Amino acid sequence: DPPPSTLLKDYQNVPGIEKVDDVVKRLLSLEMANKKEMLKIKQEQFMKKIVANPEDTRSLEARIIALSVKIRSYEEHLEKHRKDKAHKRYLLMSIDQRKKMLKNLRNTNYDVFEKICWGLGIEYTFPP
Amino acid sequence: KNVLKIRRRKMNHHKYRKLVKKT
Amino acid sequence: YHEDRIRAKFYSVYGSGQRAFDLFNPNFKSTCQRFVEKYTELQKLGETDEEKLFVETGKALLAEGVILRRVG
Amino acid sequence: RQFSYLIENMARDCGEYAHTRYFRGGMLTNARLLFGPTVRLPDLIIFLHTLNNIFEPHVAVRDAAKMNIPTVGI
Amino acid sequence: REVLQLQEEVKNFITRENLEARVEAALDSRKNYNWAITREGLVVRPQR
Amino acid sequence: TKFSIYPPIPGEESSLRWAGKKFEEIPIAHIKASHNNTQIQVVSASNEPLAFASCGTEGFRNAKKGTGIAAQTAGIAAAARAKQKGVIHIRVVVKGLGPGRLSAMHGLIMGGLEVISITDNTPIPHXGCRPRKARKL
Amino acid sequence: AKHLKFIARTVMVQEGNVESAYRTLNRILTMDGLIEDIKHRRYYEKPCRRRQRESYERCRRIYNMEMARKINFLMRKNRADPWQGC
Amino acid sequence: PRYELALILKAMQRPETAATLKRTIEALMDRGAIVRDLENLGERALPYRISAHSQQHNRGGYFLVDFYAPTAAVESMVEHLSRDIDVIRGNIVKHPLTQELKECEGIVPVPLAEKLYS
Amino acid sequence: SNEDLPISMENPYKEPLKKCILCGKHVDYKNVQLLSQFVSPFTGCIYGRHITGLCGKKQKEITKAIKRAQIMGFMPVTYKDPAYLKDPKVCNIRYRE
Amino acid sequence: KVWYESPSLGSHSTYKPSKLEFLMRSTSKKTRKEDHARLRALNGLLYKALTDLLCTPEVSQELYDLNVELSKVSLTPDFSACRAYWKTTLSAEQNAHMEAVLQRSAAHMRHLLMSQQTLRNVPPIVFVQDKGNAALAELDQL
RNA sequence: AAACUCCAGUUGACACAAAAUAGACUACGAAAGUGGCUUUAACAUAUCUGAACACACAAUAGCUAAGACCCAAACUGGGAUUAGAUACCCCACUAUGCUUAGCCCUAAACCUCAACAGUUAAAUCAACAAAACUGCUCGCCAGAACACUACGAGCCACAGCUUAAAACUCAAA
Ligand code: FES
Ligand SMILES: [K+]
Ligand SMILES: [K+]
Ligand SMILES: [K+]
Ligand SMILES: [Mg+2]
Ligand SMILES: [Mg+2]
Ligand SMILES: [Mg+2]
Ligand SMILES: [Mg+2]
Ligand SMILES: [Mg+2]
Ligand SMILES: [Mg+2]
Ligand SMILES: [Mg+2]
Ligand SMILES: [Mg+2]
Ligand SMILES: [Mg+2]
Ligand SMILES: [Mg+2]
Ligand SMILES: [Mg+2]
Ligand SMILES: [Mg+2]
Ligand SMILES: [Mg+2]
Ligand SMILES: [Mg+2]
Ligand SMILES: [Mg+2]
Ligand SMILES: [Mg+2]
Ligand SMILES: [Mg+2]
Ligand SMILES: [Mg+2]
Repeated sequence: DPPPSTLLKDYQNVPGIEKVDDVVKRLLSLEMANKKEMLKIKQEQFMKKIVANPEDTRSLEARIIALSVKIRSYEEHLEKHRKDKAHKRYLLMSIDQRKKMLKNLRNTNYDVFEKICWGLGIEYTFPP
Repeated sequence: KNVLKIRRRKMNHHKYRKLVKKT
Repeated sequence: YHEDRIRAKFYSVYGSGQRAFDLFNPNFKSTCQRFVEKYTELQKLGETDEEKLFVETGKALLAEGVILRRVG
Repeated sequence: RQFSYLIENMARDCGEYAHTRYFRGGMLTNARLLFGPTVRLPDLIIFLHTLNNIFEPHVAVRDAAKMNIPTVGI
Repeated sequence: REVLQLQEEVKNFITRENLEARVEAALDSRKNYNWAITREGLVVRPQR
Repeated sequence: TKFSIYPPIPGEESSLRWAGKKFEEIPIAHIKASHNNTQIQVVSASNEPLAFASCGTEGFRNAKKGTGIAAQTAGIAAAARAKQKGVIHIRVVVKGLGPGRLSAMHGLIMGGLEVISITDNTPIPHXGCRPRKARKL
Repeated sequence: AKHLKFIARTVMVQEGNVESAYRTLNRILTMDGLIEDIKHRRYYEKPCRRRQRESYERCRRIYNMEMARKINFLMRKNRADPWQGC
Repeated sequence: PRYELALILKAMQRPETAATLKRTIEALMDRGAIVRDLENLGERALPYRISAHSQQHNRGGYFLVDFYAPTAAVESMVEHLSRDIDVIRGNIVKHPLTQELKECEGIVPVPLAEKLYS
Repeated sequence: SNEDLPISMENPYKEPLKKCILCGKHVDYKNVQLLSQFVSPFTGCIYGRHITGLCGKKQKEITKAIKRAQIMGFMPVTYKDPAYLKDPKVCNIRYRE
Repeated sequence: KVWYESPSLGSHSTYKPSKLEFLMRSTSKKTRKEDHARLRALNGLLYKALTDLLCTPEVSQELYDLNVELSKVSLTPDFSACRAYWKTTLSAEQNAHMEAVLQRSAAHMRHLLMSQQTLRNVPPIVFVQDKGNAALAELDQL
């Protein structure tokens, strides 16, 4: 996970954020935000590591990265909530939706399909 | 509507449960 | 009609005139219609602002003796 | 009924016929029984109001068409 | 603009050094969140 | 001053008095109007019992313990024992919708007591114990 | 139990008129729904039955309010006949 | 995030009330909170009798603490307030001023046909 | 073509939509004075929107605020706080005699 | 519509509940399916109007203090009379006071009921003290 | 009547139960379901369709184990009514409803309306329900009864569930 001192995605590119009081840096960091803010930083980290254009959010690559971050959040949720059938359903549906995306990315752009699998740590499996 | 089709099934199930009990 | 915008504002600002409509006379002119006609004349003289074209129109009618009691 | 009197006078003055009253079932489609086998029906029916007093079409609109009588109507 | 506004507010934030002063400065004051509404939608602040 | 149906609030400065006593000092007549009985206890403002009467203690039994005339009789009995102890004005607190809900109050008045207020304290659970199943009659 | 007493559901008697004080209290409890709520709470209403009645009541109110609105609207013409004889 | 602690304190003298507030604000800071303000709402009669720590209370000191803290601090702070004998009732809610109110044009009618059919 | 023909536009005479007495105002659980205006004086019962005249959104905000204020120790449940009996009566309910 | 039927064809007809219409009506004519509905609902409207007058002090100070409660209000289909029922009090002495004030108020109340122009034509209202079981009361006097 | 009489009333103390009013609202969720308060996490998919069996869920009742127990309550005991027994009524009380950890996998699980997309012009349309249709896809159906059955198979299910016939019989259903 990104360090708690990491700034929010909205305040990371404001001019002069490095010269403000330490208290102001805590209030604009991940430590003082909900988990959804930490996931936006993770998604942005994967987008710049993997995709060619980090600002194209509608490409098949970005959707796989966005959905892969949600899948990891559900797994962390279910690690603590093992009888949550609602979120267990969302996880299994999200895994299936990602497999469909990967199948379509493998069929259209194999070079990008390989970078997505390496970048996200996905081992693509053919269905039975 | 009427429930005559349900009533036939009701009696069939009752007699079956009664047969299963006896045997 | 374009003048309906002027009528909506006039009724909001000054309300319905205490003068009564006479719909039997086919050439009846209400205070609002008299306002609309003056408002149209001043627009054709080149004025284009709306808030300014509305305040100058009221003054012209007051000069002519028309009673314009603002509702609020 | 606001104009029943006016319409009856207009018909009488022009030498024609007016029916502004309650319209009885079959005046047009059963006229021979109601009036006689030799009764002559109207050649033109003019409706100054096409609706009855319950806001439905005056029955004579349908019955005029059934008897193939042309209708003028406001 | 939000970083500037927030940077000024932090000057008035409570801290371990100024904790005692702010605690006592509160016991002397009163904050009232009460107000009433009328049928016309007007707020009627309390008589204090 | 105009009459207020709202009771005087304790701690505020009211002008209402009953025999020189404030509302907070008037004894309380607790009426329990059940479906099959009516129980009346008169207590002082300090919760000292002063009189008790019920339809059962007045010689009514079984289906007679639950009527209007039985509750009225119980009210008269409680009023008599309370009046002997110095009670004139009472605050009525009635809980329950039984037949002796109003009749028990009449008996207190016929017995010589003056009712200055009426309070309902019928227990209403806000969600509580599940009630018994409907009677099949 | 934990609340102050002689505030809730409390009506003061005027000029010794206890009948009017009791009627006022009964009217208060009725309008607030308590009288009918105590009665429904004597025996358990099964959830499927409560939904059925709550839905029937809701629809009877809508139907009665709509039928009153129609009668009021169509009673404007209850005036005398303006064209009597025609 | 930004939270609001609604704090009802045992009715005490000024010295013990200040010691309780300081002890409560330090607990927030020890858990990583940034305390923004402290508001006194005044001592008043409770809306009902509250039993807390083997004692019955009828009056209390109402205080507010506006502060920022990590999400994990709330659970730990709620536990701390349950053990402080001078706290009658303490609740932590998300600060109401964070939630921005959406504008309202007005009341659009709902058709009667929808009421019944729906 | 013709200058006097009607022109397409939005209704200039349209009136604004109605608004509840609380439209545009923050409803806080600590503002017991405001919340008390929507509960029964004798029973503390929350009034329905047919009595309060509030819209669905503010009816919900008031309801949620009352429930929060009651259980957090700010507002009584079984009766309206007598301090607020003389506040403006904004509810369409008539009780006494 | 709802499970409650609203199919009537002459739904646009202007309802005319007046004493004069009853005389100008076909004797063969019988009440239609949805003809009773308007009567059942119009009678309820009269109950609503009367109830508000009793509890509002502006109508009358004597009436307001009485705090009369209406048990039942059912108009007649004839359009000649209206039946209104108020609940009696325990004290016969108090009963006399309520009836006396109600008896004199009724004449004015009728004009006040005409204030509702939609319900302007109100047949004279009858008020019935709810002596539902007067048989014992009359028998015990003798 | 029995039962209770450490009973009943007032007052105070006091829940692993259930959540008045709001709610005349019609929201959330795939459905089942979900209406006290707070906080945390959190409500898949940038084309749609796609399973009795794969995958994951699934009211109530029920099973196994360990707890809680106000109230309710199959069963059971007592009282009463009854020609008498059971039931309906009364009293007491249990499994059970709750919690936890596993199962079981059913419903008139029904808006009795498959998913998606589109149309309001044609003929509006057997009837009723719920205005009438088009494209496309999956699932399903082919007289009644036998039959939510038999056999086989699978299943933590063992008086169970799912899938599901035939013979004889009828001229209707
Ligand atoms: S009408 Fe705008 S919030 Fe109620
Ligand atoms: K509740
Ligand atoms: K409700
Ligand atoms: K159904
Ligand atoms: Mg059979
Ligand atoms: Mg005995
Ligand atoms: Mg699909
Ligand atoms: Mg298949
Ligand atoms: Mg399926
Ligand atoms: Mg199945
Ligand atoms: Mg299940
Ligand atoms: Mg179970
Ligand atoms: Mg029990
Ligand atoms: Mg048990
Ligand atoms: Mg529970
Ligand atoms: Mg269901
Ligand atoms: Mg499908
Ligand atoms: Mg048809
Ligand atoms: Mg077959
Ligand atoms: Mg089955
Ligand atoms: Mg089987
Ligand atoms: Mg087998």
